[PDB]
Amino acid sequence: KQWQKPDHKNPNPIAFILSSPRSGSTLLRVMLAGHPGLYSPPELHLLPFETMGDRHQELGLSHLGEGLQRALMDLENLTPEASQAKVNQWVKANTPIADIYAYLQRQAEQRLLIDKSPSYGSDRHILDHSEILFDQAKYIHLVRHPYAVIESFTRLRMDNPYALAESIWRTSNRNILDLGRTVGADRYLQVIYEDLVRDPRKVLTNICDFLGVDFDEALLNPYSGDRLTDVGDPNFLQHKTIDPALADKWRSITLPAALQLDTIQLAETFAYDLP
Ligand SMILES: Nc1ncnc2c1ncn2[C@@H]1O[C@H](COP(=O)(O)O)[C@@H](OP(=O)(O)O)[C@H]1O
Repeated sequence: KQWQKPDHKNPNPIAFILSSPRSGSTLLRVMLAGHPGLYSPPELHLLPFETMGDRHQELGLSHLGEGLQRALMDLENLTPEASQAKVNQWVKANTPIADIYAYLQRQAEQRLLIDKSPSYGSDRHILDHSEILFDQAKYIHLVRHPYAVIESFTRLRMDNPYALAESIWRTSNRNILDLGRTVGADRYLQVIYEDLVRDPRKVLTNICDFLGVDFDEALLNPYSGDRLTDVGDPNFLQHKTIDPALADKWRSITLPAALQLDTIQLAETFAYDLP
């Protein structure tokens, strides 16, 4: 299904946090929400759709995409009912997704809008929509150890569930890597979850340099103030700090069978060790 090419591409900066699910993407986006020069809301889920009509047809009842309501409430001092009504009106008007991004960029004012998604990378065609819509999109590719993702995906009953979890990690990571190769290092940055949790100050400083903002201490305190956490990780609020022990989860795990040959090659590209 071909993407509608806008009359004029969006020249305004935007950034995405792309990863496989269960990779610390909620932690990273919540860390980023503390920065005063960035706007990092819960999952907008806009990129896979052409218009708000397609989005409504595909999503429907599902709670996925409710982050757009939360964003609007926060950006405009709206109630849930008033937020939903703004969404319902866009739906009725079959409002192009290109317009929703330009709207949020406007409502974010000077702040750099960050669209975090653990599912956009599952389909190369979804990722292709960004290069069609934007001139200056930046991509943060957050990567986690395949064993840690598989174990976590298994536990959460997100679904052989082990083969599907491996497939999703591999598919996403390969698609995001391929996107990164097409755009410059100027518009793509790999972030290793294991490095983020062991030294968040060093990693978040690199992310800030990439996004063109200064480092702010609030980045290190995801559990303080309103960061719009009230989808994403359902267990997120079960932690007190940036937990470095969660990185070493891949060490106490033995999967029912060996990883596939291309899953191994891809994991080696990110310097991971596989026993
Ligand atoms: N405060 C924190 N510190 C370190 N890691 C965290 C964290 N909060 C969540 N995570 C990691 O992020 C994972 C979820 O990633 P995503 O947000 O992309 O779904 C969690 O999976 P588990 O709760 O299964 O361990 C957890 O390992």
